[PDB]
Amino acid sequence: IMLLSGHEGEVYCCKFHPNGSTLASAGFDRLILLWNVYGDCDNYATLKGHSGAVMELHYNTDGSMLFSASTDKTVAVWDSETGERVKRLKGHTSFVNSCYPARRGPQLVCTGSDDGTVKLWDIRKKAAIQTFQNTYQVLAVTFNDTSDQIISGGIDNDIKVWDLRQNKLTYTMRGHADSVTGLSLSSEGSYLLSNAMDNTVRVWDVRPFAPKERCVKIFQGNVHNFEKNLLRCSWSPDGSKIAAGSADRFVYVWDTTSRRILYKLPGHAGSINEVAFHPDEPIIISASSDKRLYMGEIQ
Amino acid sequence: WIPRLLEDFGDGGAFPEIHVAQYPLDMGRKKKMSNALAIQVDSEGKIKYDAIARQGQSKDKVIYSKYTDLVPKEVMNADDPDLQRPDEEAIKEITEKTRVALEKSVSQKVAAAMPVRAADKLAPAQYIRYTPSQQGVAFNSGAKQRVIRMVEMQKDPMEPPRFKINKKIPRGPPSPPAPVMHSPSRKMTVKEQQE
Amino acid sequence: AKTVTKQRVESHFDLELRAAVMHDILDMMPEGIKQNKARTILQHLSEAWRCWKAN
Amino acid sequence: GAAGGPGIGRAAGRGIPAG
Amino acid sequence: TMPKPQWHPPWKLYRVISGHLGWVRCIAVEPGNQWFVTGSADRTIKIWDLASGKLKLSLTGHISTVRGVIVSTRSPYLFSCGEDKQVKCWDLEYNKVIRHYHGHLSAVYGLDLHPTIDVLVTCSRDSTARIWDVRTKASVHTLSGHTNAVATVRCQAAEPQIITGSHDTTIRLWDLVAGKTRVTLTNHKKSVRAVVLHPRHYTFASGSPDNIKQWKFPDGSFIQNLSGHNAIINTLTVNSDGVLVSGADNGTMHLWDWRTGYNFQRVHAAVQPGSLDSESGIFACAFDQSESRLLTAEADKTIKVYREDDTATEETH
Amino acid sequence: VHLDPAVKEVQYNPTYETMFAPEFGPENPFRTQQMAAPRNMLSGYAE
Amino acid sequence: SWQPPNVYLETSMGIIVLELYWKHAPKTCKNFAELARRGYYNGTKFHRIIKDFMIQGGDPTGTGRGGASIYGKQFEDELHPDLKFTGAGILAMANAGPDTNGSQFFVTLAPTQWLDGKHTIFGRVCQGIGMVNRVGMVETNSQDRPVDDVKIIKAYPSG
Amino acid sequence: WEDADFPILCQTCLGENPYIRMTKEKYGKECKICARPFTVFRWCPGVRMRFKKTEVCQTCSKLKNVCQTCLLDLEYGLPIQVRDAGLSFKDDMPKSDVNKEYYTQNMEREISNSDGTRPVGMLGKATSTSDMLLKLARTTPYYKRNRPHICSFWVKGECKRGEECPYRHEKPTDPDDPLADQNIKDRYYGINDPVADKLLKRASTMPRLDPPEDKTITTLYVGGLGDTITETDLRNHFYQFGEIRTITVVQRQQCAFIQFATRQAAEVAAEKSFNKLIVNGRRLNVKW
Amino acid sequence: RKRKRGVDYNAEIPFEKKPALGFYDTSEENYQALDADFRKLRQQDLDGE
Amino acid sequence: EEELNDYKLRKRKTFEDNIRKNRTVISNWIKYAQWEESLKEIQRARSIYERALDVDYRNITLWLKYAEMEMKNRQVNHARNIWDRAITTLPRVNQFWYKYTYMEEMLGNVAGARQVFERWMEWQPEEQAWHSYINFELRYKEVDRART
Repeated sequence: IMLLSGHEGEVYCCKFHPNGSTLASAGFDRLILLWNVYGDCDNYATLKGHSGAVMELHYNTDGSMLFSASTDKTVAVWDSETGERVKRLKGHTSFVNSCYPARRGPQLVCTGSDDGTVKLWDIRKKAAIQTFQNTYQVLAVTFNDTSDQIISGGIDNDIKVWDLRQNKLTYTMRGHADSVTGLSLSSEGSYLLSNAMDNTVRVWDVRPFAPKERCVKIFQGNVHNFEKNLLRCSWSPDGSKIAAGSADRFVYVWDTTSRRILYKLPGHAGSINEVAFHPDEPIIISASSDKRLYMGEIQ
Repeated sequence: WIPRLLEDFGDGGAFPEIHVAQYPLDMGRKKKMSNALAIQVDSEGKIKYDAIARQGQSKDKVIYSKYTDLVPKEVMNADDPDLQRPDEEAIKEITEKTRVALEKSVSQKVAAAMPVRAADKLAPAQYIRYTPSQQGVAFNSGAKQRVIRMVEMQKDPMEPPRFKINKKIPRGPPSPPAPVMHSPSRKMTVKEQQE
Repeated sequence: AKTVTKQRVESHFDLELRAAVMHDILDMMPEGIKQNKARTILQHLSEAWRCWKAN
Repeated sequence: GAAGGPGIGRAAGRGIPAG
Repeated sequence: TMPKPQWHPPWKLYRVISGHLGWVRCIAVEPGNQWFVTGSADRTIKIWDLASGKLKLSLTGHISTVRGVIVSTRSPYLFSCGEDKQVKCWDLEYNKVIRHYHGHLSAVYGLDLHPTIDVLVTCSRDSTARIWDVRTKASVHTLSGHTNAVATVRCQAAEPQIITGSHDTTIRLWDLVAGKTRVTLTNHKKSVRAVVLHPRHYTFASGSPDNIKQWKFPDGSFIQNLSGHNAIINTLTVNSDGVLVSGADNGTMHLWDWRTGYNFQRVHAAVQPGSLDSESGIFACAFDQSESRLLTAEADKTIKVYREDDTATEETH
Repeated sequence: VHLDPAVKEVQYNPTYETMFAPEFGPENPFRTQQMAAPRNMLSGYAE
Repeated sequence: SWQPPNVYLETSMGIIVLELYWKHAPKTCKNFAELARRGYYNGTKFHRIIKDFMIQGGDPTGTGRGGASIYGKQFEDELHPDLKFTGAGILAMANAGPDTNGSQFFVTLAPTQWLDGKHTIFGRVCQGIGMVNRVGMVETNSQDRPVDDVKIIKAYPSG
Repeated sequence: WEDADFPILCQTCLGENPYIRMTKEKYGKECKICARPFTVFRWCPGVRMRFKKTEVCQTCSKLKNVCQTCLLDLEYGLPIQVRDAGLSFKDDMPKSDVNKEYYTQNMEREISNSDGTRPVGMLGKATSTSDMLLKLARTTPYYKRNRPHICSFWVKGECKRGEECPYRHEKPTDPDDPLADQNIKDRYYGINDPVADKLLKRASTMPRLDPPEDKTITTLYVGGLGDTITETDLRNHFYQFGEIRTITVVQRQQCAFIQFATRQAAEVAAEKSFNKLIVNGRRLNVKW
Repeated sequence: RKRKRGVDYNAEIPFEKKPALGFYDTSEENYQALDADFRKLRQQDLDGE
Repeated sequence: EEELNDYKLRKRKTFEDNIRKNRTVISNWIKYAQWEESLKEIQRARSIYERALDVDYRNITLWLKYAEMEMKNRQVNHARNIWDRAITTLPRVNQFWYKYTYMEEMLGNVAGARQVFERWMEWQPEEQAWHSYINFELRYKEVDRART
């Protein structure tokens, strides 16, 4: 078990690097702190370029590029080796809640904001290529696996899937009762994990050939409290386990097959915003509003 | 058959199939307010009379009261691994524990030396979550828990010491007396007593 | 804890002498002795000192 | 590159709360 | 004889140093083995050269008897305590008292430095032991709970960190963090004046006029009763080779094997010429860092220095 | 199952089943409302 | 599926012998005898001792959360209309709820009335009842844990 | 000096709103009993109320087992005098100041060396529950306790500051009422507490077991059984009391007559068999 | 009265260190109060001859 | 009652002042306790002895005076607790063992007396102690036990 203090404020997001050897953490302090996973878990960055809260972190699939969506209306792209802010996408009129970069090349990025716009990008160009206008605020976006689709969840409860080729809404999924704070797509690309404020975590069949009712599995046991934070969700790399942020200070991991809890680990003092799995070894980190990151082995 | 006397029990034990209230060896009867501490007996040893000796002591306090503690234990070999001095790395560890404990107490002493060099600075406004024990539907207006904001109030730099400190008080009695583990009083003689 | 500055010196030393002798007479006696006559031994010391000054 | 920051890692236990 | 003792060479006097004008109450060896302090009832502290025996330097500042002297192993300091109620730090770079630690109500009989946390602990006749921070000169704890004069204190890094014997015949093992007694050992009939910790084996010995007893840390378990030296013993010191030295107020000095308790030699040294036959007495004895010289501080105002008989063994049994 | 109820500062990561499963046995009647609630200090649990 | 006589406990304090009713709860009795036979209690202790109430005993984890069975972690209850929690020295199967019984028994020290609502009796103590009271006089704490070890050494499904 | 991080407070003092702002002042005032300085916590219990503060230190609070402000008991909310007298308990704590100081250090020594988070030394003398206390104890808050003080200028008849006035504009309690003359000390020690006396007299008038003077009848009557209770249910409950052999039921009355081997068992039986007696959701009336 | 010390020894047992208590119950047994007899007792009788 | 309380106050103050000045003089405590004993104020006398033990628990004569006072007033269980504490703290004080057995012997508790004797023999006391135990059986003709 390892404890990683040193954020002055709430930790909203944390991600392992795809090679497993290094870790990124960021939150309300606006700084992005890069940690070694092994050894003394020492720090060796301060990334300083933002002016507002860092809402989400994502690496690209090779790990050279770190993407940070911020409430400052900008998306920063960092070089992981040098720590230089490579680019500033500044196209959004309101807070940027989320981002996610494409699995396959080229280096596309998509974004969701409280202005109700879902904007696609290309890192080569300074402007948005395409904007889908949602009627209400968007809290989390991810691509699909094929990099052709944006999936967005918002405060309008429904899950909306766009197609970049037709520029049109293509299918919608209904069942969640409240704001979709978090979306995450499995490494195989078949399934999506969703967290919503209705105290349910669900798995949906994202594949083209799903049944008409796409909700395959329902998980329970997390809590959303009065702080209404954007509690995120993540998959294990093998797809056997799922984790969800919960505001009741307990760190939840479910077995996807048996639908049981497997770990419900105490020790945080605040709302847990994101939980992430290490890619190779069974190490789990959980980021909480108590200004601490907890890292520990599971079996 | 219904047991009525103490004799009927014989070997003892109550009979659950017989619907009459049974009290073998007067157990289960409502006892009077007896101030006697329990005559407690160890695992397979003698009756723990040491329970009087550890009246005000704790349970982890190590006190000697058995004659077996006076008998010399033969060690024979000096280089027995049980007598090896415990550690080196733990000594660095224990020192670290000890120094944090002492330097903090040092600092509280040292804080007296310069009282007015500056105002203290204080804003650790912390939240604590509280479960009131005496739960009820009405008491909290509904909730099981209540959440409380703590703020340390700003001490006026110019206010003098409010209270009398010098007032001496009668000192409390010590810790409970240790048993005296001496050898038997060796016979004094009249002839030496006179010289 | 008021100090042995200057005027206190001789009265202090004569306390420490007699306090030391008290320890020795407790230890030197056999353990069955009548637990008294400590004060009697001290008065012999005070007499031996006076005889030494007077030669 | 970007400077080494204030964070330190250390070994810790968790400790379950009552209830 | 059930155990077989390791043979140890007998010791012999070779150097009677002289030059104090009162009882030499303390002795301590410098960590680099160049010199050694004594303190005396002539109210002085004399730096003596350990090799040549030349008097290096005489120090002056006390008002009465010097009872304990110790050389700091980490810092260039020379802490000394007396019946003055005064405990002083002599900065040897200047030979001047820089900090003196008031606070005791009465005479200070002995002092010891904790080896790793730079902290001074002192015994007093007022039934208390105080713990001093060197740097800040502040009273950390006041260890109270003895009923009579506290005679000897020793410090170690491992728990129990402070051991005190006293004149009430009890020995208290203290928790340095709490400041409260852990074990009260009452097995002596008469005043514990000396306690010594063995350097390698996690065991300690305590001396009182009835018998010397070897005890096992941390809980103070009784191990062995070492009988035979029946005088008021003042100091105990142990060599890492398992040589135990018991020096008494009647000047008898016995050499003992730590493992077996075998009395292999009794040494009754002779008095300085003008002195008086009852004045013979030992108040302090200490091994040097080499562990091959024995420096004993005597009551006839002398320092006797002993070394080992290099000859092959006849004496063994 | 394998985890004590009288426990603090657990050094490893216990599974859900090995930490949240019931304490067995009947409750005693000799404990009032204040005594049975999981208090850390005289009136309640402060965290 | 054989029916041994009286079960010998051999505690740290002494011997206690339990009688078991094959008439009324044979399944618990087979379970209790088998665990005594294989040696499942050899080293388990009386972890929860409440004064003038009961002595919960028998767990290889020593927690009061552990135990399994010969059927596996659970089996049904045998709430018989004859056996009533009446006086000291009744032997009974400790519960965690409806139809969930592991390998924890408890010997009772006083008449209790709310107990037989939700617990299965199968047994009563019959040899050296005073030794139970000596176990009853064992030092407790806030969680009613003994300071020393009051453990069962061996157990025999004799006869 | 007592330095604590959280005040021991009952729910009625603590307030109706579960989000509380309070200020922590180290050594702000002396304890109203033991005169030792303590950490003062001060908070607004609700929309309109006194903005309360802790009056006694936790040490004094632990010994009695009372809230630091109202000094009503953490288990029941009754006053100290009622709780101890109901258990026939008495406090040996000295009344004179010098001896109280001596006692204070002793308890300081005890709490520092023991676990100290516990009443159990003083509670251990009388752990038993009593039907008297459970009947009297408040099931619900008494927020009216919290209401603002009376405006003294308004009682004088020239209330300047007008309708802004946060203090109450209503008649004070008449000075001839014995309930006005209360003292914190007298409430703490539990001597001549008028609020206690009012409770105890009232509680004494509650109904009780009068019939036992019929010293050779041993049959109990129970009424209100309905048709929805069996013999076996009744027989089980009576069996906990003692030895029995008669059961007879009169269906027109819906009453049973049940006879004990001794009157003593029957009288012991009757102790429970009052308004506490409920079977199958029916509450039953007991007679001889 | 203008004193900080004195009259306290008349109100109660001044420094009531309780007897230690164990293995025999002795909350039960208690003692006969002092026979007053204030028609023969004298100041010399309390101190004794 | 006022003159009685003033006599009590004057005497107690003189005892407490003497005790404050001469704490190690144990004979002052005995005089105060015996004066309360003369007044039959046993509850005050009890507290004086216990406080006196806190200053010098090793004083043999202090334990005796405390135990004697309880025996006289028929408070047998209080005296038992005093003896039982005494043998645990001061096992070598032979006099306590003899006196304790002597209580049980006068009470005819021949069984209870043995328990005190048996617990004494655990410490391996001096020869004369054994002979007292031997003679105990010999007084009651238990030849075969005396042998053992």
